[PDB]
Parts: sequence; C-alpha cells; structure tokens
Amino acid sequence: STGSATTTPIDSLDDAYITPVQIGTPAQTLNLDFDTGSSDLWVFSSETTASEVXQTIYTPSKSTTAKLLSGATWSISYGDGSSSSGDVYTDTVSVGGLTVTGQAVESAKKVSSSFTEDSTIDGLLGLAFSTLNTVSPTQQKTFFDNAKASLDSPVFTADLGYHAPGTYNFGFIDTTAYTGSITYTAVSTKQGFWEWTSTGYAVGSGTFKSTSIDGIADTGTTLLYLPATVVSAYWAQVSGAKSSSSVGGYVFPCSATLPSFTFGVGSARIVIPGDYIDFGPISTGSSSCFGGIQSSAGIGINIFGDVALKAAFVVFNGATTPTLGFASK
Amino acid sequence: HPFHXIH
Repeated sequence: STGSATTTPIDSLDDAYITPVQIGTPAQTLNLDFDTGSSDLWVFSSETTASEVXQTIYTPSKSTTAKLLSGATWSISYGDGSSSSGDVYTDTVSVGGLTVTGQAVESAKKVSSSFTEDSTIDGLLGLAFSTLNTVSPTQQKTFFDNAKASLDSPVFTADLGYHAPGTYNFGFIDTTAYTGSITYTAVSTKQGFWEWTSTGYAVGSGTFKSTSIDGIADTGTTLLYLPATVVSAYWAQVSGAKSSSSVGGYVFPCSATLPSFTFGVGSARIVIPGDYIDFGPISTGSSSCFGGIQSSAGIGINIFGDVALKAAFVVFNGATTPTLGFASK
Repeated sequence: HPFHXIH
C-alpha cells in the first residue's frame, strides 16, 4: 500500500503547512500539521473546552469505528511554549489513500492559547520516533510506525514547496519529484528525533567549511536554527543586516538580494536559495525583513526547519536502521 | 509568524 497527499502553507510566509487527514468512519477530514520533531497524533475534538475552540473538530461519537483507549491520557509541550492534553481513542486514519486501523487518535480536552488562535490547524501528526509519544501509561505508535507493515517501502517523503503546494509520499519514492540522486546519511535515534550530522556549510560563492553540525529535521519548525558562528558568518555578507533584540533575531532590508546557503550532506551539497531565507517583513508595510536563518543557541539544538527542508526532496527511511535522504529539486 | 514544535 501507498498514500499520497498535498501539503499547503497556512500563509504567504510558509509559517507552516497543513495536510488533510480522514479520521473515523465515516471520514472526518481535518487539516493537520505534520511534525517530525514530535510523535503525537492529537486533534481538536468535541471534548475540547469550548471557549478554547475557535477549527474543524473531531467527534468520536460520530465515528462507528472509534474506540476509547481506557485509562489512557496524554500531555505534551513544545519549543514555542505551546501545550495540550486530553485522552485517547483508537480509530481509522487515512492519509492520501493510505488507511491505517487502530491508530491512536489523541483527543484534546484543553489547548494552549497559541493553538486556539490558530484557526487553520486542526491538530498535528507526529512523525518522530515512537519513544517520544506522550500517552500514558503505554505509549502509542505514530501513523508511520503503524503503516510500515503494509507499505511497499518503509519510507515517507516530504516535498514541501516555497510559497506553493508540496507533497507527503508514504511507501514510495517519486523519481520525478527530484533531480540528480539521493544522498543518504546516518540518523541517531538516541533522542527519538530524526537527528543527523551535516558535513558543513558555505555562504554564497564562498568556501565550504568542513565542520560537524548535529541537528534534526523538523518540518514542524519554520526556520533554520544553526550555531551562532555559522549564522553570523552568513549575515556578515549582508550589509543592512543586524541582530534585533526587540524583534527577536536577525533582520535586514527587504530590498537586499540575500546570498544562498549551502549545508553539506555526506559529500553532497543542498543549496538554499537566497530568496528562501528572506522570510518576510516584520510587519506589513515595513521595509525591514526577518531572516530565515537564526541562532540555535536559545533552543539548545540545531534544527533544519522548512527553510532548508523545502529546498530539497527529503527521504525519511523508516527501515530497521533509519537513514535520512536528501536530494535537490 | 514562526512555528516551533517536543520538550
């Protein structure tokens, strides 16, 4: 079996991408944020505190299949400070035709203020390694851990687009979606993340510097968070650039042609086009823009978010000994 | 309007 779905930016800043999922019998279609930096399938539901609800809600009582994982509960916190918890049901879930039975669907009783204000995101689909699932007392396999045994190939692919639709493939590798070949690189699961190590970086037409950079592929993260020295090296080529404490990071004139960024993958090189990095005006009408690359020093973990991921065709190979593929497009 | 997903 295989599944294919379209993935859409929730705005003109690619702040995030939503992907329709069909939960329960009959189908209840929800827009979910596929988040590889985590491992939980949770959704706004009839159980969610009303006043916290502004989103398409999941009603398990309208599902014939939906069961109640008795005595089970989940709570989770994210980098941005957001959070949510509630209880768990087992129900049928289908993503781009791919149908999985008995997939644990976490029902939100409560959701932090951030989500509630997020109208376009009905919930998230965790695609990290199961060990990071928050359900208690027994953890629940992700959508991907559950589909593996029925997939043609234990791989899923994220082909995110720059200010345009992209795609999530499950079980197969579309050789038409990318160019050249795919270079695979080790993945450490010690943290339960898709954690690999980049062989280095370059700024524009400058020299590639071999320097180890341990980070994670997190589609559920908007920007590119790298060590400080690296980041600064980049903006140092950008004249109007400067670090802004009030805005919270590196800004630069919206009229500056930004240099491309290159991160090594094995002996391979993925080039992030300058344009991608020019994230967007700090506010509508401003002539000051916000950079897509920022220091990871605050998060305490290097993260290749959508600014990097969307510049390549990525392969999350869920075989016994996982690997992360990377190819240009 | 950056997004930042477990801790």
